[PDB]
Amino acid sequence: GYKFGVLAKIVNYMKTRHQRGDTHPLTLDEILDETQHLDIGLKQKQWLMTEALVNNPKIEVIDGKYAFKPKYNVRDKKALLRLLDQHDQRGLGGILLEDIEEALPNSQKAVKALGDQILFVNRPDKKKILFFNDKSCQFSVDEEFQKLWRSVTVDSMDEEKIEEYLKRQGI
Amino acid sequence: TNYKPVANHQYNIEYERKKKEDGKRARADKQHVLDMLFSAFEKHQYYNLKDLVDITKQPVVYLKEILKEIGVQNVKGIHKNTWELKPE
Amino acid sequence: TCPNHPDAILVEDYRAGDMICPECGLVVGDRVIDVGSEWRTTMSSSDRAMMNAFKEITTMADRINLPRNIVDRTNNLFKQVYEQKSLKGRANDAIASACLYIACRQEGVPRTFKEICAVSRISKKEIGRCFKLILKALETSVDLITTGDFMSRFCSNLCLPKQVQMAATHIARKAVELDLVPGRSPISVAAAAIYMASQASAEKRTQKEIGDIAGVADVTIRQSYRLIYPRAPDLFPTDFKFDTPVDKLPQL
DNA sequence: GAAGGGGGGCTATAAAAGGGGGTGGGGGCGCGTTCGTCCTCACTCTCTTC
DNA sequence: GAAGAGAGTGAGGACGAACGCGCCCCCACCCCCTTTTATAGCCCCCCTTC
Ligand SMILES: [Zn+2]
Repeated sequence: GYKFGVLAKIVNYMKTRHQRGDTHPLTLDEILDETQHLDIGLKQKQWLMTEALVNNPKIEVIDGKYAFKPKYNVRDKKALLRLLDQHDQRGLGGILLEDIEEALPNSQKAVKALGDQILFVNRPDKKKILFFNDKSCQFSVDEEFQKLWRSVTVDSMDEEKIEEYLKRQGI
Repeated sequence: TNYKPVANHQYNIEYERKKKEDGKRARADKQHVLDMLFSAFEKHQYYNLKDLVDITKQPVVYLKEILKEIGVQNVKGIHKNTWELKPE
Repeated sequence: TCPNHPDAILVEDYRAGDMICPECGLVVGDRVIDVGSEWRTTMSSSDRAMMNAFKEITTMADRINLPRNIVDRTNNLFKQVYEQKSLKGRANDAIASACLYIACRQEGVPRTFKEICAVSRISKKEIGRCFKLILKALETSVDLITTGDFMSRFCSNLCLPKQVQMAATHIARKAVELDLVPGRSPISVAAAAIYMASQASAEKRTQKEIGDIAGVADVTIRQSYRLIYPRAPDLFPTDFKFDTPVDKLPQL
């Protein structure tokens, strides 16, 4: 690919390199060597340097060179708990379980270790959304209580009748 | 002379002969497939999965896995959701 | 239920439609019998798939002009096979073609696998594969075909006289009885017998002509004809009028 | 050029492997009609006006 | 004492959202591919004789 195919292989090669465990940054020219992109266009060399390698959220500019961003990705149980806490504190929202799994290898160990601290919501497509378990105010009760509560239909009542009950019972 | 008994229809055997001669598509190495996918990206911005299979000439399951590794699919309200070769 | 006659077989009556105590006369039930009718005097995928196969079965039948009763029998086989679901992988057209073949065999009018193939997009090999599977699934069996099960269709399709058809049937039956063609397919024996009978009458059909209707390559007819040719006088019926003498029958 | 013969192939029969290809059943998904929603207009009373 | 715009009401016409009606697609599920073997018949293609 011209102006589009080369960058894809750079990202793929960089991702694979990190999986090996090489946190050391790599130069633009060095990465091009192992990606068989030595003949890349000059205008793409500056374009990747100025735009592709900085705008992407997985590229870290260290001492001029570029390195992966495992810090942003969750790679520890503590980071997993912290990320959810910030989401609840700032009200950012939940995160799909698949997103955590790819970012966190063996995410099952972290998820099970935290246990109830993570709230799981099952989407129609089996996707699980993780939410922080705010343990400030908790209230869990027996199942039949909700069943009786559900038995008390309220959507099929008017405001006048609902408010009339208050004076009917004397409260 | 109509519907004369025949072991197999002439069209059916000819089609089978063509398929047998052509053979099933093989699983090319990821590097070669990736290079072909990237090279074809220049011609047009977006490709259809069925059409892309013909261009790459690879098994659908293998191609989808390779495409999923980098490529993504964008929902379009005009015809349907189609695969986009751009990873980003 | 005569109050006087506990457990009495009440007799039905068509005069007013009531049941009467057989030995009391009492009418139990005023006019309850309903004499007139009593006596003669958004589609599910499974159903849609069945409906298409039913349409395919009829389409196949008309091509070879099969009676509706065989088509009705074929539909029952398809429902049994479709319900049992041992052929879920196999295409419905292939199942229907095998069901049509089985229905013909069950009714005593077999059609050769080639004949069913000619009216179906499914090849003979696939029909045979489905044919065996259906028998296992239905736990049923089909009587072994005989050379005479195809003489009427083959001879009539060849426009051969009735005497020739009887002579061919006698030749084919006798040849199998004499074991002159051990292991040969009944169709091949019938085709050879038709050729032997045809050449002995005014109406003479070439080997290619007999092969086309019977679906048997002339080489196979030639092989079978060579096996029965030596015993030609014995196979022919005694009261057969030879337009061409048996001694002068074609040799090949 | 017609016909016979030789050589070759097709089919079933088990079993196993791994993977491509064909197919039925859903599932989101755009396009040709249909009814409700929105808009338009004739015929008079009304407060106001003269 | 004698009369204009405007609006309620009656009443007619055009366009959008929803309901289908399927076109297309994606996803399980199965069968096919291959090789080995002996067997027998049937069938097709090529060579040979006349
Ligand atoms: Zn009685």
